[PDB]
Amino acid sequence: TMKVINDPIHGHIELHPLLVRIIDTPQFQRLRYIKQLGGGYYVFPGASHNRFEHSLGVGYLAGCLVHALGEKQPELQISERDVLCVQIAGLCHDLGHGPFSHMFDGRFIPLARPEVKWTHEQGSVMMFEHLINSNGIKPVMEQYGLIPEEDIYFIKEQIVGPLESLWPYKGRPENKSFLYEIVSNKRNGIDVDKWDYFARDCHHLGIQNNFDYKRFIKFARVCEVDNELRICARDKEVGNLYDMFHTRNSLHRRAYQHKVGNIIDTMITDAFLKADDYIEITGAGGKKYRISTAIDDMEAYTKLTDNIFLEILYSTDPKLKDAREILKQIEYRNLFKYVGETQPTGQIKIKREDYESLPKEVASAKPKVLLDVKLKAEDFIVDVINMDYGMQEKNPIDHVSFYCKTAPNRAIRITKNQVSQLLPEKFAEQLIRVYCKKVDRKSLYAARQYFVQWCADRNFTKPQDGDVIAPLITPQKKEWN
Amino acid sequence: TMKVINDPIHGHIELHPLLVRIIDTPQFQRLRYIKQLGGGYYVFPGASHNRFEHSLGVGYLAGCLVHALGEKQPELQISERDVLCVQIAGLCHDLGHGPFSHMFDGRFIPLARPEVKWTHEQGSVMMFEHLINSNGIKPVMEQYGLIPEEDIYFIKEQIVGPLESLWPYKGRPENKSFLYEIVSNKRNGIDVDKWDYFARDCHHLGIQNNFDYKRFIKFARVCEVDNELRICARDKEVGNLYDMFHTRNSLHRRAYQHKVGNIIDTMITDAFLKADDYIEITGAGGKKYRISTAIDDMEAYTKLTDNIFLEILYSTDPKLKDAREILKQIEYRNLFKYVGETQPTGQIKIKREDYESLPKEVASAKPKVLLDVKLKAEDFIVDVINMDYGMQEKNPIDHVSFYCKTAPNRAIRITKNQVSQLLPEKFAEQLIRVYCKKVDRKSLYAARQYFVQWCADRNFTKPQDGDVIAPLITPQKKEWN
Amino acid sequence: NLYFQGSQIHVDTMKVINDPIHGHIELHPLLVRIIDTPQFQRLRYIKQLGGGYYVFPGASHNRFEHSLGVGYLAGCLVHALGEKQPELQISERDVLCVQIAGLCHDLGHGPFSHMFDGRFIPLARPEVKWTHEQGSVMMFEHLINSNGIKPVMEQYGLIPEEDIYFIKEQIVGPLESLWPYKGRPENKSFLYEIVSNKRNGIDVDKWDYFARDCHHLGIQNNFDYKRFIKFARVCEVDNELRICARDKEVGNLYDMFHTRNSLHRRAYQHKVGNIIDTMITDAFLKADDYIEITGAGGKKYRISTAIDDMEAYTKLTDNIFLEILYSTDPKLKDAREILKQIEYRNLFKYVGETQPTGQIKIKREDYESLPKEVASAKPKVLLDVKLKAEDFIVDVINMDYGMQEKNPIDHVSFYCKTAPNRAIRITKNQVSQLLPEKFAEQLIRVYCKKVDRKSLYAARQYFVQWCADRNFTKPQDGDVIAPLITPQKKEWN
Amino acid sequence: NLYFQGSQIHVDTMKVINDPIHGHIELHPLLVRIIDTPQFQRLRYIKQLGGGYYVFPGASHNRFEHSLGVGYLAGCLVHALGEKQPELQISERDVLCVQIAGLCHDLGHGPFSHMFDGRFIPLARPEVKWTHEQGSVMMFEHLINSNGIKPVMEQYGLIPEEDIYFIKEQIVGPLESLWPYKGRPENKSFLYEIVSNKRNGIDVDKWDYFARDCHHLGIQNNFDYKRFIKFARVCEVDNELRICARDKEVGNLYDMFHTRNSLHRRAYQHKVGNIIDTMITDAFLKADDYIEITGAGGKKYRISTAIDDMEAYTKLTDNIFLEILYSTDPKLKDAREILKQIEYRNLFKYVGETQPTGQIKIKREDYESLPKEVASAKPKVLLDVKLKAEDFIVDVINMDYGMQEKNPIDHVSFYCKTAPNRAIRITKNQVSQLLPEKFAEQLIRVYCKKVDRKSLYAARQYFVQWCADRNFTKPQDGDVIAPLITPQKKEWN
Ligand SMILES: Nc1ccn([C@H]2C[C@H](O)[C@@H](COP(=O)(O)OP(=O)(O)OP(=O)(O)O)O2)c(=O)n1
Ligand SMILES: Nc1ccn([C@H]2C[C@H](O)[C@@H](COP(=O)(O)OP(=O)(O)OP(=O)(O)O)O2)c(=O)n1
Ligand SMILES: Nc1ccn([C@H]2C[C@H](O)[C@@H](COP(=O)(O)OP(=O)(O)OP(=O)(O)O)O2)c(=O)n1
Ligand SMILES: [Mg+2]
Ligand SMILES: [Mg+2]
Ligand SMILES: [Mg+2]
Ligand SMILES: [Mg+2]
Repeated sequence: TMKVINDPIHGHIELHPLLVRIIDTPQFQRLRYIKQLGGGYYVFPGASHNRFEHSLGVGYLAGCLVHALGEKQPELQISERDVLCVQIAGLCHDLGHGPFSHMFDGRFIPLARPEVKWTHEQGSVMMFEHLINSNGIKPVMEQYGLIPEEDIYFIKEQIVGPLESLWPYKGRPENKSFLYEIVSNKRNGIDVDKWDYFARDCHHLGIQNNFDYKRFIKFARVCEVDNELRICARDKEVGNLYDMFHTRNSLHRRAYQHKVGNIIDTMITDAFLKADDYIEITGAGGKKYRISTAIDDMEAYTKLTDNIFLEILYSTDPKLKDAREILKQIEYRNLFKYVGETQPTGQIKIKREDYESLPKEVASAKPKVLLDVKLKAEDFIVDVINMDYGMQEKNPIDHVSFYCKTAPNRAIRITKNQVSQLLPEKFAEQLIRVYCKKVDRKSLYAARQYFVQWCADRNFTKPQDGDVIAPLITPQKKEWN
Repeated sequence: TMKVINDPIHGHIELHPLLVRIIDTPQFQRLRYIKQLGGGYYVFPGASHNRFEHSLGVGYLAGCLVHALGEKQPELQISERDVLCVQIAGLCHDLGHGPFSHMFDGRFIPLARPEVKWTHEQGSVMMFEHLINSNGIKPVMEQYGLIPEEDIYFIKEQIVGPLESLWPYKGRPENKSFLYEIVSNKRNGIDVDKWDYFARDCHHLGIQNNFDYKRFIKFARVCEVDNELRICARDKEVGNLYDMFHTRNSLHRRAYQHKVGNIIDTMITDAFLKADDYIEITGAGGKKYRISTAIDDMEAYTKLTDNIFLEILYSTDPKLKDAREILKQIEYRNLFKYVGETQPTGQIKIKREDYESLPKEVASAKPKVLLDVKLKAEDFIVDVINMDYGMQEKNPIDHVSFYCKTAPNRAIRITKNQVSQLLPEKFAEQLIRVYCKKVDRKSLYAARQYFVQWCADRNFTKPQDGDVIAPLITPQKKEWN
Repeated sequence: NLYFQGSQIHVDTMKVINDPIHGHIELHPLLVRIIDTPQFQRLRYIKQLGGGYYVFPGASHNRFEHSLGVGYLAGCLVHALGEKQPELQISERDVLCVQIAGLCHDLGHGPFSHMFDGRFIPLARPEVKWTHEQGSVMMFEHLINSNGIKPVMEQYGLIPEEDIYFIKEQIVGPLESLWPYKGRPENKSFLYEIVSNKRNGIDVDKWDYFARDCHHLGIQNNFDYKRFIKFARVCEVDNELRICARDKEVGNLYDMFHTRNSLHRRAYQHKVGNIIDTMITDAFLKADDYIEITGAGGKKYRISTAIDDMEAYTKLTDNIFLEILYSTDPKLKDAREILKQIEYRNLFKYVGETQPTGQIKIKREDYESLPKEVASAKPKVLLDVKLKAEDFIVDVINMDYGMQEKNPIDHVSFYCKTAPNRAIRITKNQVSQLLPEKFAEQLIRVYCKKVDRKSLYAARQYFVQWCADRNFTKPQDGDVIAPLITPQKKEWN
Repeated sequence: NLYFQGSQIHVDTMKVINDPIHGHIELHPLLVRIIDTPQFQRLRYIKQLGGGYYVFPGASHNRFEHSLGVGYLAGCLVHALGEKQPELQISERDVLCVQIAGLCHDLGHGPFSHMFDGRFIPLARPEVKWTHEQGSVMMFEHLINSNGIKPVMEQYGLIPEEDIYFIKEQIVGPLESLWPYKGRPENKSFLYEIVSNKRNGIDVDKWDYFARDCHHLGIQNNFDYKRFIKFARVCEVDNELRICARDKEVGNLYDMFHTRNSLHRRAYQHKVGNIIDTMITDAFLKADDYIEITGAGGKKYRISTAIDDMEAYTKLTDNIFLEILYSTDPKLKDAREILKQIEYRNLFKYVGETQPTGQIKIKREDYESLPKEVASAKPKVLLDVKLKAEDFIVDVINMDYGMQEKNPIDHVSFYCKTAPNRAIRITKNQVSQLLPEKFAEQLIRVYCKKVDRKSLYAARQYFVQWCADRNFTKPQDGDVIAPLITPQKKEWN
């Protein structure tokens, strides 16, 4: 039997029994113990929500979109099989997230295991495979009209993109291309994943969402673009699409890259790094794994959630003392201190290979200020944050197809010039934040002098509080006045 | 006694008895019969709200802001007298609006009376004067600690700006400069008027508001800028301020300049123009006025509201037949037809003196298309819409002062470069919309050919549906491909 | 231009409209056709809550947008039932007919909605028995005939004669005189329960106004209609196919009627809103001889007679208030003066409220006599003023769960998880002991038309004395407003 | 750096925090100091609604954010009263003390909130009498002492010994044994009514959870606390200064308790949520001998004994669920296995619900005997299975208006517009006949631990037979789940 579930965002949702079967497994239920916004909860007290409820919402919206397209255009031949496969991909897209979500694959794994290249999406494919195999899902799929081998493949492609390096997909053909655009849209980033998190994150954060996904659904059609049937938006809705990406950027700005939230994520990561040699997680065949190696074994990874934070915090093992001590500083709210923020000026980009060298640069600045303290490279954190419209330097709207009232089956393109002169001139930028691990008044004052001097030396933008935090430094640069 | 009133936007609000006294007059109650968004209601069925409830909200928020500043900074010496005067200005700012709000001073009066230069704000001063004088308000003001002559002057200045063409204000001195920034902020447009309408219009329209005025209040301080005490925002809130103006622009884009809403406003205006010789409104000393002359007599103007639409619609006078007939076409939904939209390309600006000449230009275009119909100048409407951040070409954030965490009493400035490269490169633009009054299939097809040809001739932007609506025209211009 | 299975694909793009309550709604072209008429557009000029706007400044909404929402929800419910139970053979014809009934249910409302058929017409024309629902049938008939709707109906698969009849029945109930309906048979009985549910009052009309009124009033709605839809099925009850709720949702259904009663209490029977409605009605009564409204064939009608001619009635909206307010005719001076007192907020003064005590009911035939009773009371208090019958207004308000003395849940059928096609009944005792023991009551409000402090003080003494004489309940503020009166009644102490 | 009247201006910028319910809240530095401790931060790891999250996927919220909201609202109410009535001489010291009590009221909650002191401790330690409120006092004492709070209190004008006492009294009620309080006198009685109102249950704790729980659950709140604040005054009642509501707000107060009862009904006593709480408790019981928690001086405690040591208790949160779930110790296998059944959604099965009929009350001393009664029933039905006492769970749920059998509105004082300083009482009969006639009741839920279809079918027969034998109410689905049983009882027909 279908179940009805009440979600605060979407209201009363129906879950097909096959979905219920997938949901009621250790692999899916695991997402109840992983916070959507990671350390954000320690800044936004409403942000208590977990990946579980987001995944349900994504599964639901994926079904909503596919159904709506099918009802409007029978000629697409969307089957209930297709609907289920998209719902399942929606449900399972986040299965590979680790403790504190983006903290894990964004901060911890790069530091704990530089030799690997890991993403939560790859994790999701592996965990999905593990969910299917450990819980006897294949016969249940068959029972509801799915073809497991083809459809499992299709689901994985929806999650992670083409699985092999020309129509690059095997699970569905070009005439159902639009099905790959629903859960995770690699072409332009317009997908139901965003739609759920905009609404859900806003509801919990206490920030109001200004994007209307239901309007989008109503104005969506499928049209022939090249040899594919693709989702197209109504032409006059282009402004709303630009606003959609604007909203994503505002949420990143206000909430997801919050300067304190990020420093909490940083501190948690430092603690995990201190604990990683001492915490054991039992995986397949009794083998032991670490926090950093649990990603190599889905049975161990199943048991790796936000609970690791509390295992550390409540530990008595002397070997965990350093890790424990960092988490206690989180609790006492003795956090690393924000120094400032700046950006590059020209066409200038900071390369990732250079990130590690930045704290030394800041330490090596020579502010012409008499200081009671001298600071070292290790005292500074330099966070380089890429802010963009989801496709690096590119305008996603250049990869959207539209239709017009007078010819609803004909796909067209719209350029930036055809829309508005008040839109962004660029679609990517970098923010550079600097923090100091020395928290006393005198270290902080010194840190600000080094930071502003560094901005001056590098021809970066003048920090907003520059004249206040470093009055002796800002005059030297008259690009700044 | 104070009254408590329940407003869906702000909840339970307290009204001081002096405010109640002002509210319970014919001059204020009049605002119950004027729609906030004018013709917008005929496109957005939730937009039934009137100026009355908006004015209450503006009065309330003005008090909220002033109170908050005063509680935080006693050194400002904000009195309850000051609070009342700002509330009253907030309440009374909209008293000068006419039938269908912006339709009246935006479309009707310019056409009905080209020789005058009229604004609703000027109207508000005159109506406020009339409210005070007709209802014995001055003694009531005295009773509550106001000084009528000075304070009435102060209120009018808050509404319309400096009354004489150096500190240009008389009602309050430089040390209370911040009081002029509350209701109608002529310096940068950050005021409580916007805050109420964002929230209220969104609530009724079915579009969600993404600006948080309460956060703004919490981060607001008053600091010395030159010799004035001015409102300053916290430095890191600059992004949110840019978003505030972004929200205003989105609302104008989606709702207030809706292409059909505007055409309904246009049609209502045409009807008023047809009726203007025949409708009589009795003013002071029994004198008769017209719709177009009621602005010269506050007693007549008091009786000029949205009711004029229904007076016309329900009239039987043969002399009102033409006017009545236009309104009936609104009811039957036989509206003028949208042809398209375009913009200028270069540094190019369309001057207001040239607006009237544009329909002739469109009619004089020579599309190389065989047409079954020929159209004249009078068949086209050309609407030129200025979209901007409230200060023409200027960036309002260049006229905002900020403070920093480390020095909260020190005002500073922040440039666009110091914020983000993803922000608008320009702050003003023009939209050009064209409509046709001939509604049959063949006229509309012809109208599109003339329109796109005109865009090509003028080097305007390619209409979004250009290739669809005029496939024979778009190839000639290879700036377009 | 495109083909599938060898046949040209036709793209029929529906109109989309954005409603703040229901979001983006699609309107079938037949609905659009009905909507874009003078008869329907008229509802833009009639406030949903009448005088309520003069108390709740958010309540600016008109009947127009409510009607759209009811039309939309009616379609939603019918669709959902049909999707879950194909065996019902709900057709798109049935869906359209229910949507149209939903849209058109309110066509007969007059100026300020319930003020008109609730207060004005009973006073202006005692000999007639008029209801807005009857008005809606007449206006619907007029809308159809004046706008050439019948061919358009045919074009979309409707059978005009049968279906027009069916729509009218949905609006007003059985039109005659055993299955009492002609538009649809017993196997589609559930279709009559969607727009206006005469059996138990569970319908989409309530669902829209709960959500819409709450949105505008600034009171939060606590009923969830979407949950209800999800738990609704059609089951055989007697020889009819009727809508049934899931058994465990019974608590929520009780709560639904609780919500309706709270909204009536807080908002629709607000003591000041009602007095504004009363004053507007008085003004209309003073204007009724002098205002002319042109109807069919140039005939003149009055405010009170416009209900006899749909062409005149089409032009009778909230505008009549402003026509009066802005008039210069000396003969309208009395009417005008009343409306000006509204603007200056010189309203009749609330005196108090009481209720009957026993199984005691105040009969409607006795309402008119109540102000004299109050005036004839003899309070043992030294007063500066003596008040007459004409100085008092006595408003008797029936508050109930929509079916007089009856529990609506006794007329609801339910189904159980284990046997979803079997209808059952649930009694009050099977649910909760914390529920109401009665389902109807009367509130008696008294007001005074003399507004000075002395008259008001006197009015309170007469009022509380009257409550004592009649063995009514002690007013909540009795000891404060009339300390010398309340001791005489020891049932009160 | 700046001066006014010749004295340097000091700028003390408060911390601002954004809460989705209350928006942007300012936190006094003393509050911040209390918040940023292990004892307070602990509340981040305890779900407000316990097992409710496993039914309502939005209910992910923890006690931490609720506590912040209660602290905030307590300050709001006290401030508002003081602004309107300076004569009360509410000081900023009083305000801080009430805020702190608000913040700290929930410090004593254990894993899954009401599951812990409601289900687990009674079962794990029958000899003790434990409440979360007592826990809160102990944890508050521990928070103060471990974090050097007393000097910080002094720094902001508090008198630690008196004020700490006062805070504890606000949390748990009178600490001893006539004015029963020591922290504040009778003229500040109203201060004890803010956080936890022992007299009638109208407090800010409810106001926060109504709004917060509704936000997360996906059920809309219909109570308006801000309206209440606007209509609240302090008046002399006996020799105390007490909070009084405006008279005409009585209906809204009844509605407030109606809302609380609906939330309990829909969400907090959800039949599946409760069974999840039951299963989690069973798992804790099987784990209790094997889990060690280190407390003061290295001493070891168990889940059931951690309440005896605040240092251990600090480390007892919802984490214990995952410790069990992820354990490999063979001795934890039984506990682990129960939690895995939760994950696989192999829950105990709901059988049905009934209530007592007369003035009949089931006594708590008899609860334990009920499963045997059910098992001893003799249904005249042919069954494949026989069930034992241990196969049944019988949950007896007390539903009431917060004061057992009593009407809380009988313990509320009101004021009237004309005499705002005079307290009065309003009886139920003075309000409405549509209100509850009783204010407390018992719901009896039965579940079966045997989950196969045959056992479930059998369980329903035993259950309905038991209801018949005990003259309980007929289950709502009785005729469907047990058609052969319901005819024997003609009180049911
Ligand atoms: N009055 C109620 C009852 C439940 N819920 C929520 C909790 C769940 O997210 C969803 C489904 O709850 P049900 O109680 O309807 O589901 P069950 O599975 O308990 O009922 P059954 O199995 O008997 O259908 O609705 C709700 O919002 N309001
Ligand atoms: N339960 C209620 C009652 C009223 N209102 C609204 C309508 C008004 O906008 C505001 C004030 O209503 P009151 O009924 O409190 O005001 P009155 O002026 O009628 O009461 P009184 O003069 O007796 O104080 O609150 C409300 O939201 N909820
Ligand atoms: N950005 C927008 C634009 C419009 N609307 C609302 C107003 C109407 O209630 C509904 C439909 O508006 P459209 O602008 O889509 O409809 P038109 O009829 O103007 O467009 P067209 O005829 O070109 O499809 O949506 C909205 O909510 N948001
Ligand atoms: Mg269930
Ligand atoms: Mg009043
Ligand atoms: Mg259109
Ligand atoms: Mg900070």
